[PDB]
Amino acid sequence: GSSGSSGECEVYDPNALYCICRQPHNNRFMICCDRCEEWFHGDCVGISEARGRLLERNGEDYICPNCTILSGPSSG
Ligand SMILES: [Zn+2]
Ligand SMILES: [Zn+2]
Repeated sequence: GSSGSSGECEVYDPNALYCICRQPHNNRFMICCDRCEEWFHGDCVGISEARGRLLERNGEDYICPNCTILSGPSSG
């Protein structure tokens, strides 16, 4: 049977999971990874509010842990 529900969008929706902790975007600090290109919470991924803030202004490429944890740096 025809299935599809494309209506209003919000964070409240519990079905919306981003961070690895399976939690909605809350006040918690969030950053945009480059490896997995996913949304996570600083505290969760360790990255502190400040640690990330700089990565922006400075111009550094943040790399969540869950990513590196898998494999080391480039070049195997
Ligand atoms: Zn989280
Ligand atoms: Zn990542």
